[PDB]
Amino acid sequence: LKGGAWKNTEDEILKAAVSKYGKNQWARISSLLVRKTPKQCKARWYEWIDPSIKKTEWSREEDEKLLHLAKLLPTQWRTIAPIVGRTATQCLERYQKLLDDLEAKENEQLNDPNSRLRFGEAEPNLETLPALPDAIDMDEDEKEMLSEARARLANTQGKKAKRKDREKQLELTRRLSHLQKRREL
Amino acid sequence: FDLEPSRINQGVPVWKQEARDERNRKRFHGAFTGGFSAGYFNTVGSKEGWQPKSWKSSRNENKSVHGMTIDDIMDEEDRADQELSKVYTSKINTIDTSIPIDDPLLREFSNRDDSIGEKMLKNLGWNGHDFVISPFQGYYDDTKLTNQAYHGIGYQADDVFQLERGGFGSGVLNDDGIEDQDIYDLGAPKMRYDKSINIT
Amino acid sequence: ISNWKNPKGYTIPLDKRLAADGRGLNDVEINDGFAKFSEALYTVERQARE
Amino acid sequence: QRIYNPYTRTSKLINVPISKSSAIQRSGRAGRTMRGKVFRLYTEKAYSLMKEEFEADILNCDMSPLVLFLKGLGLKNILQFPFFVRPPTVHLMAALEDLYLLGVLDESGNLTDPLGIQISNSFLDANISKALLTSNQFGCTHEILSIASILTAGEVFYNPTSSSKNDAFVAHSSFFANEGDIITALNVFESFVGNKKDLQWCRKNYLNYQTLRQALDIRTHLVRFLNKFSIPTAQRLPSSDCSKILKCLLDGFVRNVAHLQNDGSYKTIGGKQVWLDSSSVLHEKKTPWIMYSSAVESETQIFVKNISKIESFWLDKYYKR
Amino acid sequence: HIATVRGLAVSPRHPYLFSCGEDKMVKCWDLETNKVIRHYHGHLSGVYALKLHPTLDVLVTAGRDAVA
Amino acid sequence: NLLARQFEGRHSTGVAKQITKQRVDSHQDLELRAAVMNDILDMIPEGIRQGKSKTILQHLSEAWRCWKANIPWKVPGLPAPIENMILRYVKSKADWWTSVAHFNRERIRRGATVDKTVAKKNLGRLTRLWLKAEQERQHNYLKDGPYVTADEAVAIYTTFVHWLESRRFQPIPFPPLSYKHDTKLLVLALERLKEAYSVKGRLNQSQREELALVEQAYDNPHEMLSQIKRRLLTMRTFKEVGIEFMDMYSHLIPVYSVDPMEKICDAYLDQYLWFEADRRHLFPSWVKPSDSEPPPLLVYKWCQGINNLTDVWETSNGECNVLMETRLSKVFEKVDLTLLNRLMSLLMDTNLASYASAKNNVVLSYKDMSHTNSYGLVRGLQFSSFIWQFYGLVLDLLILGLQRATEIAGPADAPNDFLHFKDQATETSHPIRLYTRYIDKVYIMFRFTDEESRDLIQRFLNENPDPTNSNVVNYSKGKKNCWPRDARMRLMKHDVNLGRAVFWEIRNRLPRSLTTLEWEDTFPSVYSKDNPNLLFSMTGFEVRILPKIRQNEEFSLKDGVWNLTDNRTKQRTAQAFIRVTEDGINQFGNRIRQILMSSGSTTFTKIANKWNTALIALMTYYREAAISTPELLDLLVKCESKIQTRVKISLNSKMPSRFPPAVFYSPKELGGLGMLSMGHVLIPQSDLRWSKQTDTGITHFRSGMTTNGEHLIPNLYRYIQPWESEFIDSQRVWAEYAMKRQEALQQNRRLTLEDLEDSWDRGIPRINTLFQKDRHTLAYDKGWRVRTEFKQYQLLKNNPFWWTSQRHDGKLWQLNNYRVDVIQALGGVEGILEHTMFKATGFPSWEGLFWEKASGFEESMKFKKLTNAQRSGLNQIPNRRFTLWWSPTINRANVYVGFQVQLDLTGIMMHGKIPTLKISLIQIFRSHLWQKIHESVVWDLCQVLDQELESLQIETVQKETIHPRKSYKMNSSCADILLLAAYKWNVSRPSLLNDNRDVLDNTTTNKYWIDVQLRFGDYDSHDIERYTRAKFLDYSTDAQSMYPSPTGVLIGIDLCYNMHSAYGNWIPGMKPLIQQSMNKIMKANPALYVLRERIRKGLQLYASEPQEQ
RNA sequence: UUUUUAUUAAAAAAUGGUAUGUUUUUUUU
RNA sequence: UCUCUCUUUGCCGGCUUAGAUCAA
Repeated sequence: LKGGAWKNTEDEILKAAVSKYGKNQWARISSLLVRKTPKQCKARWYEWIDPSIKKTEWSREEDEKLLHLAKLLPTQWRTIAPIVGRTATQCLERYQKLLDDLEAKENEQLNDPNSRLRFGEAEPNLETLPALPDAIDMDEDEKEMLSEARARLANTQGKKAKRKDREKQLELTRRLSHLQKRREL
Repeated sequence: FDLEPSRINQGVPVWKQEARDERNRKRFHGAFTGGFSAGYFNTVGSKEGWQPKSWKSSRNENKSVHGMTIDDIMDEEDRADQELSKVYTSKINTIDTSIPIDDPLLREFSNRDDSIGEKMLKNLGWNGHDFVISPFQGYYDDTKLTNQAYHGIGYQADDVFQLERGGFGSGVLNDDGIEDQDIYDLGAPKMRYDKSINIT
Repeated sequence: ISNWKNPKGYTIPLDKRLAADGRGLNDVEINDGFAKFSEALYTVERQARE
Repeated sequence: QRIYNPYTRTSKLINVPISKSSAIQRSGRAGRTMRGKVFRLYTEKAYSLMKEEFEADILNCDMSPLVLFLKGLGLKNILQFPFFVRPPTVHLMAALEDLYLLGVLDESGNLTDPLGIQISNSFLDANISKALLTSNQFGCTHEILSIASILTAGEVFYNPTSSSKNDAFVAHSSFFANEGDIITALNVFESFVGNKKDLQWCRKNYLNYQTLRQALDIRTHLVRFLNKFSIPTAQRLPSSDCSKILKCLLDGFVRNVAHLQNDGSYKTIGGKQVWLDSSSVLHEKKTPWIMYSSAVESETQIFVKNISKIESFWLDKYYKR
Repeated sequence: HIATVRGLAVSPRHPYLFSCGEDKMVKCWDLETNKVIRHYHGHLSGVYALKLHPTLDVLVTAGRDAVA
Repeated sequence: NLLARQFEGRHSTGVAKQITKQRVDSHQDLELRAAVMNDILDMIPEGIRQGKSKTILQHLSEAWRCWKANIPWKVPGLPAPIENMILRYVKSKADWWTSVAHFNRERIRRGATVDKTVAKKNLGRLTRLWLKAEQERQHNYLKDGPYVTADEAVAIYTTFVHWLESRRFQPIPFPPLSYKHDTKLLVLALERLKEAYSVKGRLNQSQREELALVEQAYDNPHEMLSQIKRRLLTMRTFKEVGIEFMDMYSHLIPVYSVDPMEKICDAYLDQYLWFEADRRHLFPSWVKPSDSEPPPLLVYKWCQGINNLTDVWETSNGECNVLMETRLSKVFEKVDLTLLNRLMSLLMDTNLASYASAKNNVVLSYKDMSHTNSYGLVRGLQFSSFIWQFYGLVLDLLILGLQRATEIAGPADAPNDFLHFKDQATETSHPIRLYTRYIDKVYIMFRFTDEESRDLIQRFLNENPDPTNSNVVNYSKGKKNCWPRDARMRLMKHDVNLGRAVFWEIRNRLPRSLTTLEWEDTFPSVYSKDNPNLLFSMTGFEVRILPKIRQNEEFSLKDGVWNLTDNRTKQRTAQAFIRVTEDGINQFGNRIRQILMSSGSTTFTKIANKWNTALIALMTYYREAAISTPELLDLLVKCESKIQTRVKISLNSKMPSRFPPAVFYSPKELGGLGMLSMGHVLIPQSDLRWSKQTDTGITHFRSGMTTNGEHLIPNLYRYIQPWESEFIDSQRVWAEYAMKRQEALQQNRRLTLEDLEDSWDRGIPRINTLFQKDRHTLAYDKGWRVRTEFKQYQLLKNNPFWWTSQRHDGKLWQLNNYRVDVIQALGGVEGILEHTMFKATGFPSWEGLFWEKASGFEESMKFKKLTNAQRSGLNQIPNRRFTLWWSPTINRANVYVGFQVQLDLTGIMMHGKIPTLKISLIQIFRSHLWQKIHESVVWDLCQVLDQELESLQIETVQKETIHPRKSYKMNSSCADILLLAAYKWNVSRPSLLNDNRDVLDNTTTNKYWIDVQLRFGDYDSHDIERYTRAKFLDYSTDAQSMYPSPTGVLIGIDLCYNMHSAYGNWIPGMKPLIQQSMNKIMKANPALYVLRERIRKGLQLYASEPQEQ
């Protein structure tokens, strides 16, 4: 239906649509992607796609900054994220990884994930995951949406400006016919 | 009449179907069809006009002046709805249909709606006394049990999760809400109410 | 280059669109009182629990 | 599986827990070439409750053909026949009342006139055979013969699931009949033999050639069946009025009539609320009076098939006599 | 005034106060009643200046229509 | 001017066009652009390539848009002078923008505008302004650190810990996997989410996703419970939350839109937390609202609780009572999230506390604006009700102190009642007698001795010296001006000082970092030897308590006066005078105003339903308070009149004659609008000189809504039981039920129905709720009243019944006699139907008929995409049906003014224009129906003469070929069927078809003719006997007459009421033939039949239930 | 202590709902 | 001084509630 896993083609069409349209026309961008909603497109752009996100490995300075902030403001990742420099989901996942790593290094020499163990694993948030690599024949509906997107990105010329040029062409054809009739007369 | 080009509909069900077009144009006509014009052009008359026929009565010339009939004064909508509104007779269908008889209690009081079929059973020599039933009827009970709800065989389900005045309309596009229910209520007398409650 | 509209097509690369904002000039820092606040709260929590 | 309702003359596809025998067959299917394991998604306590063997189709189908068979053999009392399992009497009675109102049985329940025996000799159902047998009085057996052959053979149109749906629609777009699917089927059948039995033509027009061949075999055997009664089979209607074909059909589908309601549904003569199937051409034409053949019922809507329009005064004159 | 006021002039020989604005109309305020009494209408666009002739009973206004 | 324009031309060139309030913005833009071009052309030096104006204008527009969206707009390469000039002009434009927003919002609040567009524009402007301010506030919070200092936080945490351990509170655990009540809490949450939507097709993408998720949860619940618990344990970052404001025209409500799955998880957590907390006794009975009472019962409980205090009204020794109402000023905005998290970890599990705290730190986005919420508290979350209710239990301990809170609440194992103490020793040991927090409003009752009051005033005046006696100038901010003075507070110096001192002390009790008390929201009312009336305003009620001791006056014990009894002496000691607050009156007025201007107000039925719901929601909340308030009576009159005026205008004629009360107030099943009425009453009047200073008796009555003629439209309030009577009956019924339950428990019987038939639907929690099918699931729905009230921050649709739930309280009002009483008032069913087109339908009797809501054609197009004109027509169709039903009264002859114009090719006379009626009547006669009917009637008339073709006057009989335009012309009529006699007869004055004692031997006549003319009668004039008599006496007596015979016969047909009559000279045989033949005709003509069915289809009025059925 | 008097309204046009734009020659030499 | 090519080369639709909305 709607949603999914953000295949690489969808991410690329999102980047091109932001190139051509801007960051304040998410409904128009989401018209390109049949399987996604404007909220989902905006969420992916602001959570994964936009170039401002630093997807590189964690430097040590930002790691200690993250530790200090996570101590200062318990929870509250949406405000920790701007100060750290990464996104909120990145900060939360990094903090959880540090806690799990400390527990693993603790086990060699010897937090209650048992509460988190009593249930299943955390279901990953769809918009924050890396895009699925595309298959050689990535089905066929994607080709259809790619063709529509390609026609969309370069169409330009407005919508109803196609009437005036056509009318000029028809007038040129009719005047050419009139002149040709006169010369054959 | 070529039924118009039928390719226009294609798929695209109701909520994306453009608008009905009387003459391949987007426009309603008729007072009760949504148009701001009714009749010919907001008028009673017609394109050609209308004249009464000549009259002459001399006890032999009025014989050519016959009476008046239903069809001669109606139009295409009127005839269409006259055909639509003709429902009567039936009779024979109603006598041999529906639920003739079943279960011992109904045989006694309820009239056997089978009627002529009782004579047919006389032809079969039913002589049932105690009636005979078949496990299909236990499957006919399945017509009144469930169709399953995508659950497992042993799933016991839960009892909290199963669920099942007039005037003019507010407008078909104006929807429903807390606003549009009967303020005057006297329904649900006791079927929603218990007859007793445990005290302990 | 506007975040809102452009009547013609004129695709603009992401570097120019990104560079056109005052996000950098608006500083991102946190006051020093948050530290003292959090330490006091954690200490009183531990003391009250014990 | 499928269950038919005599009270409503419908059929519905319902989910049922499998029988014990099916469970053993499913378990034993794996393991043919090497050792295999089965994982049945329930508990043995659940297995302890299902009924052992699925009921017969003689107990889960339409018995109207069966009663014709016994009456043709000469069995006055159906109870005398040695049934392996007694069929439900109420179903037998539904079939018998249907046959009586159909005219194949008299007030005494015996076959009526040459009509009854001739219907008994027919392989098809008594409802469809009536049109063929009464077509001799009107000299138009051929088009009714084609209609019956198309109906018994099955669906003669092919609906692709890909983008070819528009192409299939345009291919059929030449043969949209204002009067319903039945005359549309007649036109398709008439022009099918008129295209040299070209298989490429059948592909191009999205027409099921296999169904048409099977209809050809059915009609040939029914021609032999009519010739058994010395009925000529060169009778065609030279006039475009399909009205008398419709008289024969209304004699054949007396019970299956309905008229449009304001809510978009149709009231069967038997007071049943039905909805038109999307496949039929007359999906939204709002035809005042309609006539169908088969009813398939879903959990909320009862759907009808083989849609054909009719006029009220035909029904009135037919019912009055 | 509907838009910005761009020019005022207190007549030294009448108890009047003329004003003009980018709303294209010139008003004559009667300072004895504090109410507008006269309207001077012809101006295709906003009016940017207003001056009163020292001797005659005449006033001059100039605006965006390139016309005084 | 017309002739000059005809002979001259437009002269359009060279003319100016004034700015007319629609060109203001588009002209202000031109002037600003020209000014910026001028400045550009100036600041650029010579020879610097002047071709740069357009780009600078684009930069200016972008800067303006960035300012509107609160974005920095910092451009790298722009030269400094251009940047400075752009900033200057942007600031100018922004100041203009803000000034216009201020002005228009004030105008909207007053009520001077009715534009839908202006309201929407101003809502957008205010949303942008508030969001800019809020973003700045969050930035300042991050900059300036936590406003609550470390010392304050430590003190708050310590006092909360000590309070919790004093009650031995057991912390809420994480919901285990094996939890008995999981399905019940889940189903309750799912029902409350579904209550928002309906079966309509207006569900957008988010609403459709919500419905799909709810259906999936019902179909398969257990993995949904598992998913909910998994997200509670693991998820800590959430999607953005949309923010918008809902316009109340006097304040704006912020509505938070949350994601579907997160909504489900929040709802389950809400239900679980509220159920667990109630079981563990977390909230100490002074937090409100509660499941125990609706707000009116809460007001009643304070009247009674105030009256039951020991020696409360005694003032012999200088004791004083101060009842301070106040609002915690900005307390939702100041919920420090980290302190909130640490506090919440005390109440519940660390995982639940972390989830609830991190759920409040979201990203709020309105359009292109967006900011992160890191300081305040988001009220749109489902569990936000619980979160606020215990953070406000913390403020309660700050205001009260731990000892007084423990005294008030009582022991944990044996909690006190609402406003009762364990004993008088504890009750009188502290000045604070009563306390109650209603969400964010605080009500405290103080009881001072002489020394305590004097010491408090002395302390207050030591720090706040008052040399000029300025404490009296601004004490009551016009709050209690509703009361007549001598019933307000008397501004004695000592009492004013005492009230201000109490406010000063209580305000000093609260840290400024987390809340404050504003004097403009606080009114401490003092009762002492000087002023006798205790005054307070709770919820929407204004209350004045006057003890019997201080009365010294006699007044009528009105319906709106509550008798306060004393539990010690079992006798009435005080009276509480109840009336609606000015805020409530304004709220109802604004509610009607937004009903009038909305999308759905197009159809008459919808606006009638809107009015009914609003009126019921008002009159059932303020039951007798709305009666004691003389402002609501006139407001109700005014607003009901304009609700009727909307219907009048939509028909393009607001003449009062056209719309008798039967059109509006007849029940829906009869074709009327079914409007409830409350403004058809006399408004009492008293002398205005002595009305603002004393309560004078009602000496005069001013009429309310006027009903033309003698009509008594029943009042809605007369079918609503007043609150005091309902409370008394409630107490009685619940006491007797308790005794009957005891006497059924003492034996081994089972309490049953038909044992309570006497008290079946009585008691504020109706007795019906005991024997309810869904009474086992509802035992786990807890904290529902607070949740229902908080639902206003989640949904954009206003909830009328926010104070009650039919599931828990029962149907508190039963309005069914209103139908029968208003049918009798309007004149019965026959009197009502006299106004309609019922007779034209030809239906025999009214009992079987019914209406069809939709025409099917409407149903088909209810989803298809349509043009605005087509949508307009679909909305107009029911109005057309309604107008056709009430045609005889709307198209009535007795009108004040209106040009009398005939409908073409038709005999209907139309007064006015009324386009809807005209189009309906055109449709009813869409072919040449009128003249066809006239010919088919004369044809059926001739055939019956061809039968009786051998009688008197049979010498000649001929029906002339009349002029085609004779049927629809009432200036004169040409001839019809002709009769000339072969002999001479004696006839007398022409007579009706009714007399048998008729003399026919007066004159000697020979010949007669018979003619028929058609009439479409109206309500005012439809007696066809007089019509035909006068018509015959006119047409025959007229000097010119195309009638051959000097005398004859005239018959008339009334198409609207299908009656008939005749007036003409009679011969034996002729009269019986017409008497027998007309009746057979009028049931058999094709013309009359087709008219009747085409009317029937236009009305959608069908016959009885199927005759087969 | 006997009696009273007090009576708002009110219909037409455009928005608004059979868009619009096009469209026929007497000289050459 | 011609011809060809390259390189350097300063360079030449507006407004409002983002107007409002959007499931095969």
